Amino acid sequence: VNPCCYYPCQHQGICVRFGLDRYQCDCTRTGYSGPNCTIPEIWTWLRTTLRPSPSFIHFLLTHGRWLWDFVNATFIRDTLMRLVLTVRSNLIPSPPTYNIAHDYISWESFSNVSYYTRILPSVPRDCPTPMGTKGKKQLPDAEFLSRRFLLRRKFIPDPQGTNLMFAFFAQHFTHQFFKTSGKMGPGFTKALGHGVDLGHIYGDNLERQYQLRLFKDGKLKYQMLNGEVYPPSVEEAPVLMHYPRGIPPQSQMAVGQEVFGLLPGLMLYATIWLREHNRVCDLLKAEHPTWGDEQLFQTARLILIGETIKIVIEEYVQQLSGYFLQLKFDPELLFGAQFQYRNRIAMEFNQLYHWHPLMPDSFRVGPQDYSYEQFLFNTSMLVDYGVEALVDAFSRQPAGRIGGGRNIDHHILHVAVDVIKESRVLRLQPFNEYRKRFGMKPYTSFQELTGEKEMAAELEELYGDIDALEFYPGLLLEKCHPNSIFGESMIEMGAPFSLKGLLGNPICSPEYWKASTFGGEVGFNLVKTATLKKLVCLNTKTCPYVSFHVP
Amino acid sequence: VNPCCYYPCQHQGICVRFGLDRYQCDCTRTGYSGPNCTIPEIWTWLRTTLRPSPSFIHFLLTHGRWLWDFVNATFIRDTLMRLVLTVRSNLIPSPPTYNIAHDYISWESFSNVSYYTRILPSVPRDCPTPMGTKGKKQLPDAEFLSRRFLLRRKFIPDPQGTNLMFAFFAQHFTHQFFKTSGKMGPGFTKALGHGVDLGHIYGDNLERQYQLRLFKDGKLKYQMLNGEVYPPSVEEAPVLMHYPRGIPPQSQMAVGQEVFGLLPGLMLYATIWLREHNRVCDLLKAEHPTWGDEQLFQTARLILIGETIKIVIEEYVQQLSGYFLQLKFDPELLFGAQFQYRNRIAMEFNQLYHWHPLMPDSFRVGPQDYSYEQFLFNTSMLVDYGVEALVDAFSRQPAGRIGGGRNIDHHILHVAVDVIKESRVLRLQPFNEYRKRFGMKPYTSFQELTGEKEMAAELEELYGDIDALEFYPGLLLEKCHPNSIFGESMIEMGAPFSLKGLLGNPICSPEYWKASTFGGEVGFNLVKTATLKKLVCLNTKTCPYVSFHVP
Ligand code: HEM
Ligand code: HEM
Ligand SMILES: CCCCCCCCO[C@@H]1O[C@H](CO)[C@@H](O)[C@H](O)[C@H]1O
Ligand SMILES: CCCCCCCCO[C@@H]1O[C@H](CO)[C@@H](O)[C@H](O)[C@H]1O
Ligand SMILES: CCCCCCCCO[C@@H]1O[C@H](CO)[C@@H](O)[C@H](O)[C@H]1O
Ligand SMILES: CCCOc1ccc(CC(=O)O)cc1Cl
Ligand SMILES: CCCOc1ccc(CC(=O)O)cc1Cl
Repeated sequence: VNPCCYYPCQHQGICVRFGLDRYQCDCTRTGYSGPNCTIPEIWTWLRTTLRPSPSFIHFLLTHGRWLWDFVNATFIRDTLMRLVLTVRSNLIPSPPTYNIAHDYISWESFSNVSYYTRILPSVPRDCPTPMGTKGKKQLPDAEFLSRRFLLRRKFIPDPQGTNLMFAFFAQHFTHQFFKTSGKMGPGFTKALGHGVDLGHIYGDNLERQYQLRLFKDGKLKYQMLNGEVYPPSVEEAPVLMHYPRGIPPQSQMAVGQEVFGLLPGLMLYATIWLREHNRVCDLLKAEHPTWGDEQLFQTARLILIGETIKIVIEEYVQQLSGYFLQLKFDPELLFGAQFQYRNRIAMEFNQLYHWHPLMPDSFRVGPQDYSYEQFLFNTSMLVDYGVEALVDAFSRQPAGRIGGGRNIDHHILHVAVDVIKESRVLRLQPFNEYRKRFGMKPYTSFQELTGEKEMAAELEELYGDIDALEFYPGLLLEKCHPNSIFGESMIEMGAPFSLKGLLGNPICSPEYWKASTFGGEVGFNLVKTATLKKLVCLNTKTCPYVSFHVP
Repeated sequence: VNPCCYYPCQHQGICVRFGLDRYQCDCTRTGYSGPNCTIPEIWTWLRTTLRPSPSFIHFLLTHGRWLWDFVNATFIRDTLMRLVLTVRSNLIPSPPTYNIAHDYISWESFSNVSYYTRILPSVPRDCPTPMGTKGKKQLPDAEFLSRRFLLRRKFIPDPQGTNLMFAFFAQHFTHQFFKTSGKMGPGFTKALGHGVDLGHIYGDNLERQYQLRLFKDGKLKYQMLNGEVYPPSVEEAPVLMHYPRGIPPQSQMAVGQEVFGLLPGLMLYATIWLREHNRVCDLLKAEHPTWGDEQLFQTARLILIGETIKIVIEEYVQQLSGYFLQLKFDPELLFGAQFQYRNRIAMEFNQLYHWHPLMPDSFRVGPQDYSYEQFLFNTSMLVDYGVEALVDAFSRQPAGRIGGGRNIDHHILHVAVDVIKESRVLRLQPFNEYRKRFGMKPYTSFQELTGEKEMAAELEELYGDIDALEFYPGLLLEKCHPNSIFGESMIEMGAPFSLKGLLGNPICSPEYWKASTFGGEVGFNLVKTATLKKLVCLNTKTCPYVSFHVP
């Protein structure tokens, strides 16, 4: 059999086929040597034996508030943040490596941004089993697997107090870089840009952008409804939007991310950010009476890109992490480091971010309780209630726990089933192999994975070997940290993808991170002091309860 | 008047318009402060008062051969190459900054690779004069300027011994990253890739590449003639090639760069590299019998990119510099440095690279002497003589001196005329402003620029002021170093663009610079030991005199 099917090469070593049946591991710069890159160098050895486990660090970071407050007020905050940023980031290859067509480095893979990249090469097509060498010749029925371990029975709230405001931000935010192409197939994205470029607000292509712009004062087109500002209709902004046949254009809003009409939650943020852009335009014009529409537009976009990163690191991730350490967004922390300011979305990162357990059984707005059939394509909810009302509602309703299993509402369970099926098409390597790729020891049994016995026994019977457990199912079934939203894998595997994506942005480079880039001191401060509360309230008639945490 | 027309900000400070008539300079990280970034910080002052002049370092590098022979044999060689690589590179913005549409940082300028980038922004369209503030309301007639100062009268050979083998290499090589879009206009390129991607061999788009590929053994299509290997015909590889109307497809050669059929010298190199790609494929298959066509092709491509960068630094640039220091291509030299492995072609680099003075009065091949009329669209010379014969001839014929003036053959003088006109459309800033941006003191007069008085006087009368002198004319009229091919500006401005262009390629990054990237140790050595002599002679029946220097 093909030797690489055994994943012989350890610690990021590269398996290459030589001759008709041999293989070799390129252990270059892995910190190890030997046939499979297992013989540790002196510093490699010290580092791995002195490194406390993920569980222990997580414990340190969620205990001793008093000590953390003291630390957050010192330069240590800067030391630890830079540490998190660099260590977390070094786990992501930059420039990118493989894609769905090349399980090896190639010029096509480096230049062709229509491909998602991947961290581990696919499971070779000629391996004994679908997962490589372990498990059964046939994987568990995707739908049965989902109905048995992911379907929600009783709604489980997130112990960390995460609300729907956070849940919709996450969806809205990620859909600017997760845009799998239906015509091209799995492993392909339309989200060229591969990151926080705000394409979900300005469009992922120029012509779409243009149809969305006013071309006056650098602003975005809009319409007034009830004396409030909302994205324009597809009639004033002839842009492709995905709405069910039978809905008139005069009821379809145009936003840049064609799929946003599918949820009031998504169109809410589309509205909020649109209002913020035009607001920033007004501020720039006061400072620069000589500027034209283009410069105003471009500069506001850079500012909004900055605000988003600021808000994602300091509030979004802060809420997710649960850390007592006050995370900080400051590009300077990396100026003395070796870091590439480029980013490429990975298919694994896409899989990992399918956080459907967050959605509730129904959507409570005031005393009214809306069902999925009343929420999904409602093109009038947003305008009926307005921004303040929905923000207050979503900020008050608790979202579901992500990890732990059995927590995805039946209405959207089909999404999980399809993620599992796509994983097999993409031939994603086993969960334990990804565990290793991110610094963890593989699980030695299902009972070790879940913190229990019943599910474990049933998973063991279906998969046959813990080494056959798949990527996505692994993330969602792994036991959660104490009172956390998900397990360690989600953190240890997602932190690297996230942070590299936030800081590996051109505006974070020494060349771009200057006040001139944002129109001056005033534009720069909008980025440096951006807040979820200001994003909403500086754009609404009244200020509601706004937060990523339930009250 | 627009205050920025005075180019008030120094040392890379960014001029920004504020209010109705004010301006401010963003001196962030320039090493200076004050309204125009002219008040140095203590260290900035030490560094600039200790830095010897460009003419001095040039001197130290072109003297004391004895001394350099020991240096090149020790780690000092590396220490210096790194020093050159980093200091030269830091003068090039990365990520890129402005483009023909935006004289300011923008997401569109960063994401849109159809635009050439630019180092200095354009002269604001609302300035008193075309160059900003100095000179006459109208610039000298491009053709007049060309006839008077760039037209050849008597062939001036390159004192450094450069031959036509070098000239044609330079043309072949650069036309892979210099491909101005006729349909889109100046400031636009079709050579996405922006660097050494070998698109002039494989094509600048996938479909062209697919039409050029054999899809067997990862090889490129070809045809046999006189028992020799040449590029296929357009009838066998249906690709758009620019040939005079009337030449049927059966008689065209398909190569990657549509414009190459227009010169035997160009198609010569197209032939050599084609034979090299297919040769490398053979070596690869021997090593990896289990590989398919895709991986053989891709890996072969990466190896050629490496060879190209290798030969360009160690032989090409060595020839140009005339340094006693032996330049070295070793990506590891920057592994400890802060370097961005990306590159974006600048319009200035395009202009600067117009080295038409290199071309002779005619092309001698054996006892025969061909004229431009016989050379330019000759569709049989390459095959009539074959690779070896032409290489021998081109390696023996001297090329013209680039700098000094009056040395462009009348047959191609029109390129220079249009180059100057494009410059005014691109609104390139004055030569002196570029001298500064690249670390040199501006010229205080035309007599200082030229090393004489005759041309200096005529130039002064035409331009009126030294500060009105345009980019390209400045480069070609500047007094040349002793027995050099061109002036110091050509080096001080070209070096940063070149070196950044060579090392700012993903294959030179830690993630790619591994043996596995090139199919193993064998592939990695083809790159590490690449040579002009080997590039020719390992793909020809006999080995002729091959070199960038005349015998
Ligand atoms: C009303 C609740 C939601 C519904 C109805 C929904 C529906 C969908 C659907 C239909 C797809 C494509 C499915 C397919 O092709 O089979 C999808 C993809 C996805 N969803 Fe959701 N989703 C919801 C909430 C969320 C949330 C809260 C997140 C968390 C960030 C999320 C993240 C994703 C991601 C990352 C993808 C894949 C992106 C891509 O490749 O284009 N979804 N969702
Ligand atoms: C018989 C010899 C040559 C001929 C007939 C020739 C002809 C041309 C022509 C017709 C153009 C485009 C002119 C226009 O649009 O007005 C051009 C552009 C150019 N040539 Fe040459 N050339 C020759 C040799 C060279 C050499 C030796 C070099 C040095 C590397 C060179 C570098 C360039 C560059 C950099 C451009 C601009 C590229 C672009 O923007 O696409 N040329 N040449
Ligand atoms: C001074 C401290 C010494 C600690 C001893 C560590 C020894 C590491 O030993 C290594 O373990 C790997 C996994 O079992 C093997 O694959 C390697 O071949 C082996 O050398
Ligand atoms: C208490 C101080 C905490 C500093 C934060 C360290 C940054 C997080 O570091 C992470 O630790 C994990 C556990 O060992 C590793 O598996 C990850 O690869 C590493 O990036
Ligand atoms: C003998 C030691 C040689 C060291 C090589 C230095 C690399 C060349 O360095 C160059 O020097 C010029 C003159 O000061 C500067 O104007 C350029 O910006 C700089 O890149
Ligand atoms: C996809 C979700 C991203 O989640 C995270 C990103 C970063 C950190 C902080 C760290 O430990 O480095 C924590 C979490 Cl949970
Ligand atoms: C214009 C073409 C490029 O020319 C050069 C590039 C690099 C170097 C070496 C150095 O940095 O000094 C010298 C020359 Cl002439």
